Amino acid sequence: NYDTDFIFLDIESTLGVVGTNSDIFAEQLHKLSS
Amino acid sequence: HDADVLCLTTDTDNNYVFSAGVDRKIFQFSQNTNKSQKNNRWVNSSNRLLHGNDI
Amino acid sequence: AVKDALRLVHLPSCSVFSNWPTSGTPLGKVTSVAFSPSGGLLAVGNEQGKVRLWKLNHY
Amino acid sequence: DSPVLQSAYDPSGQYLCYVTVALDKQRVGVQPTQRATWNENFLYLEDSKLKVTCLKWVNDTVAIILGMNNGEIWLYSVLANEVTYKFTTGNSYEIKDIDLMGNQLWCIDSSDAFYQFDLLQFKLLQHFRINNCVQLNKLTIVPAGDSVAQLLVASHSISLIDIEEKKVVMTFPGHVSPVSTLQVITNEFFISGAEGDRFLNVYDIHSGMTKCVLVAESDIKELSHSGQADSIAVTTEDGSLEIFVDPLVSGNKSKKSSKKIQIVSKDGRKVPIYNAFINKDLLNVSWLQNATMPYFKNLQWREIPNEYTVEISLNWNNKNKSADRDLHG
Amino acid sequence: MSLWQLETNSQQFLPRLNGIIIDCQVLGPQGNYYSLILQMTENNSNSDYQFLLLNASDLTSKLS
Amino acid sequence: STARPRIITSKAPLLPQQTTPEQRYWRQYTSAQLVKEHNSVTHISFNPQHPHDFAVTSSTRVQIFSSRTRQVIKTFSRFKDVVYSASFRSDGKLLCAGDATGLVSVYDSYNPRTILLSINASTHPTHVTKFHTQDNKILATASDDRVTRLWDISNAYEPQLELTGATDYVRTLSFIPAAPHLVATGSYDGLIRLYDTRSSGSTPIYSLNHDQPVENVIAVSPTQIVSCGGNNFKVWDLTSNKKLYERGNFNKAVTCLDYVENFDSPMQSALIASSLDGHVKVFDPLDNFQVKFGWKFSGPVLSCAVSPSTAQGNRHLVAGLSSGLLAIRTKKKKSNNFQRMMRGSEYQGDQEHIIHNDKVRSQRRMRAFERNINQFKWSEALDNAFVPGMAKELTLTVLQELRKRGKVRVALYGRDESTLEPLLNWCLKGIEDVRSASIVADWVAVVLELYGNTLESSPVLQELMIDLKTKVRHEIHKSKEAQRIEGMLQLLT
Amino acid sequence: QYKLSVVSGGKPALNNLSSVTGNKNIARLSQDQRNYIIPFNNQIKVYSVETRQCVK
Amino acid sequence: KDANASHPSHSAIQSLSFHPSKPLLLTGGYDKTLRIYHIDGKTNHLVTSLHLVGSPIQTCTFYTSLSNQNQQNIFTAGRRRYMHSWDLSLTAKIEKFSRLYGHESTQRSFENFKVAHLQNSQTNSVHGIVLLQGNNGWINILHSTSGLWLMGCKIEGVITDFCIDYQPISR
RNA sequence: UGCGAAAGCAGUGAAGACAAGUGGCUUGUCGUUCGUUAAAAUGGCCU
Repeated sequence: NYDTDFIFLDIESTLGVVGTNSDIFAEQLHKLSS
Repeated sequence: HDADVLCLTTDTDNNYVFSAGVDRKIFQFSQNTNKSQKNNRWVNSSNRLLHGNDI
Repeated sequence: AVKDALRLVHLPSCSVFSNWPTSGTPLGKVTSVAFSPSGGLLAVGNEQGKVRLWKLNHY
Repeated sequence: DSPVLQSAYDPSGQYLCYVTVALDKQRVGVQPTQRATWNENFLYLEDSKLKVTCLKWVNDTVAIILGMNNGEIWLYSVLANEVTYKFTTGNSYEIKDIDLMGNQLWCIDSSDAFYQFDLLQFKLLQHFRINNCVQLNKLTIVPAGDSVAQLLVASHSISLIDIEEKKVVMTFPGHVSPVSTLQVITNEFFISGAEGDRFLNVYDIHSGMTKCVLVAESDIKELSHSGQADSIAVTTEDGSLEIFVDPLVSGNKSKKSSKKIQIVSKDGRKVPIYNAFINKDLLNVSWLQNATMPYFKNLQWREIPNEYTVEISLNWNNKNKSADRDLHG
Repeated sequence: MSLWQLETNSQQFLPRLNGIIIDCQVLGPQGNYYSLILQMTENNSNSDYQFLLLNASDLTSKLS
Repeated sequence: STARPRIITSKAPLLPQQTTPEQRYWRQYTSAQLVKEHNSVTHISFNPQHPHDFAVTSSTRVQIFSSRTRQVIKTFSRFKDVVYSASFRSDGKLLCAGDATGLVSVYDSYNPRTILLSINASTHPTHVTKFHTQDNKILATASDDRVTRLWDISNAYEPQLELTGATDYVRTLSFIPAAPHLVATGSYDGLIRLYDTRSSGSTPIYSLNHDQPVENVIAVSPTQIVSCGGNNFKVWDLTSNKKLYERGNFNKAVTCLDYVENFDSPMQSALIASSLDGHVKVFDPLDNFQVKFGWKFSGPVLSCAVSPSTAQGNRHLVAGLSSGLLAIRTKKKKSNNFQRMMRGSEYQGDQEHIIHNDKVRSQRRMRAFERNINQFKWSEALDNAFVPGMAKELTLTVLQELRKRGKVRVALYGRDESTLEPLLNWCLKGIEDVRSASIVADWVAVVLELYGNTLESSPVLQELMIDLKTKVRHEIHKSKEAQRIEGMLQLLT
Repeated sequence: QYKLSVVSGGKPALNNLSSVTGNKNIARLSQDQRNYIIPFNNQIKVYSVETRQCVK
Repeated sequence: KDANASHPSHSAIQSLSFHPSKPLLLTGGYDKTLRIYHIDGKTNHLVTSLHLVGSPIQTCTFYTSLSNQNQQNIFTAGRRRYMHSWDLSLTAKIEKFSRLYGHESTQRSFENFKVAHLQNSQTNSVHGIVLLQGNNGWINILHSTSGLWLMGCKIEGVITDFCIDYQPISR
């Protein structure tokens, strides 16, 4: 592949490469609006 | 059927209805299963091509 | 079919309301209608494309 | 006209409590102003003829006080969705304004009566009324530490009130229309602005002289001043935001706006800002994207130009591309 | 992929699935998706399976 | 899932002298009307501005034909010798006609009764008269006095310039289309002389040496002119003063030329030329003036024209022969209550936020063979193949789809004597052509492999097989002797 | 300085056992059926049904 | 105030329906676009607006289920052989039901449809049905989330209208 | 099956079990094993 690496394909077809109160209220409101 | 249904009959206890016409096949409709009976549902059970031209 | 053809009847009594619609309520050629499920609120849409909105103050 | 009746940021400016009408019943919603840190569940009012006049945040489970129009302040916890308590004045007049300092809550009435409740005791301490102030619709508690001296009411004409003597100690020439905003700016100045005018005026609370007169270019709807009086961001009637930069320094008597922000869509459609919020170096503007859902934007206002316009992505003819389908259908 | 209406025995067909069907089952609570497995028998050098669900509404492949 | 892909028609490799798009466009100029004039049709020009009329010069009458009905609308008869030239002004408001007595009569177009003025030019026959293309009040008349003239049509007593300097029988004018001072005249001694009019005018500024006597000279671009005379036309860059193309693809002398630009055509610009031998030919000045199409008429074609670049209607090609006749070829171009009820069907959603669009674009209608193949009726696909008026590549493509897709024997099971005769009746003609002969081969192979006993029983197809054998013998004789000619071409390597 | 790695995936690897027709599919939908959890021989891809992208 | 006084319609208003919970109004007509309006008295403002090309809607209906009250579909139909279900969650995700599962002879348009609830009654699972009015006497009832044909009720004569009655049984 | 070109050149069994027909016999089969490099149930494709 054209950026100085070489890619290979396995036989189980895996491609590989060789290369170089506030936060409490906030959490409770986001949990109540969930 | 694929075309007209010229003649059709039933059995004694009305658990089967057989039917046939100009597309030379006989269809059998069944109501034997007790769920089909208590729900009063017929099913297109089977189909036989045994004739030559019509019935 | 005709202009301003809408009536509100009151049931059980089945007696049509006499004070609305009057001759100057802009119903138009009433072609669809829907009551709102909560506020007591008619919405009547006519042939020229105008949903007019009334609020039934009893609710 | 805009579908949102009431809106107020909390202090720290991270939640906006906004009261709208939803098919002849008003409802109170609370939205977080930056999600990176939609809320679906409101508090509906029950009657069609009961309606929220004024609203204020308390700072300590966080809650709102909604001054209603039947003479009751509803204290409403936002983390539940029920009203915690209903403070009731003895009468049925709509209450025009509330303000709190600590655990002490003051409300004005439309019978021109002043009521003091203790939010810790849940009781009405003091009920009184003062001569020659008779169409009040705003009060502010001048912060004097733990002491809750010096109310400041406005009736088209501001007047400063000693409460332990129950009298008017100074009177200020206000406007010609009823006052709509009345806010304390430092511990000696206050800004005031009226219904349907574009002239704010800041008064000295010790002498009475108008220091300065701030001129927006459209009718002022709401304002929010920064925490140290170096900025005042007014949201106007045409839906623009105008930032007066350091409005208390030496444009000698009447000052125009320093920065002016508006929002347009990709179409050209100007969407209007309601109720923005300024602080140090960071400004939070807000608008309504669909019919009644608030959207927000945090703008670093110190480095944007004078005349600024956000260009937001709002649908106008966008061809509906389902994600399960390429362009040729 | 045929689906048989078992009352009156009526099939609805989905005819060109670019792989033979070796598993099909309905998936959702109200049966909105159908999960299918296509075995793609053109190359006999390998058994390569395309997994496919699709929604029953318009029978478009949601997430192949 | 997928849409079922169409049945592809069977396109075999292409053959020489195929249809280029340029000759397709030119070949659809049809319905050639002939008009018998009385004498040789010397000149023909077009209206420029609303270019919808053309003036044809027969002898002693000029006929304005119209390009909506191709008949004479107006006629000019009141000449006193043979009329030679007829041209419309650049605006189309008036018409000049040069005569064989040297009397350039200018009428107004679309009114033959008002002779606007009459220039008494030189005593010899004036032969070419045309207005300036850029200016609108000078008129160039050249005669058999070897001098062209630029008259001003206000002062029609003395010419505003008198372009002398020629040696034999000036017959053609042109003007250079950007520089309006530059007059390119052409005479019977080659020598396309051209003049700057600011100077004296008795001396051309340079002379372009056509060899043969020129018969016409037009200007194509602002910078290159085309002069025709003798068997060839030669194109000349004016700036480089240089001949840079030449075509001599005619038998007799090129009589006349004209040129169209940026009209609705695959050929962006076109130079058509008329050459005394029946042939009028079109050359494409973009791919080095190559010929692209041509017509042949029943005599010496003496003048030709085509309807100009902004014709906007019925597009005409006229050629007037010296035989006395003329050929024209053209290419042609509930209630208010109910509507108020059913109003909004024309909307298409301008102010609407989202727009959905899933309506499938309705494709071409499937033919009988294609829908029978798609329903897997293969014998019926063959029956639908062998209908009478069916295209030959369509019969070939359904034979190919049956052969490749399935099994020819499956398509050929239930046959007998009357239902096999259409197949072999087509196979007789289809064993000729090279695109079809291999498919006809293995089709007839399996049909004799399946129906051997009917060749015993039915005698209706025995002689069909015999005549098939004769046609196979014919084409194998040709398919061996073509190999012989291929060998005796290989020897000549 | 040349090192070998593997980056990209392969086959989704259903139950390649005999005698089990029908449910030879391992892949599941979530309860709030927004994402489709399908194994491979190499990774457990969770696709998202709303946007057709592998999300994690 | 007139509910579509904000954004005017470009045709007659053939169908009009309020949302069951939210303060929304859906309007639709033969200009093949359907508009939702958050209504109140003061400013009835346009929430959104979808223009389904070439499919002029006759009947449109807000539908929410009894299972979670978080479906919020919009079903629209007109004189075409398909129906649209716009899934609401505030691009748009719409599905097009065009398969009558073998019963296409007895349903030539989807115009007169209604939406109703139905229980499985071997489980206690509700879902939604859409009931189309067909040609002969037919009411073709089909599932709302999967589009499958469930049953069909034929009457004698010429079918003109129908409705849905619910009656409780137990918890 | 091997080798090769797209042509072609070399090379092709035994057990176990079951059924049928006449404990035996005979044939055929195998979601049984070892070795050799070794056609059919009226049943066809969406809007």
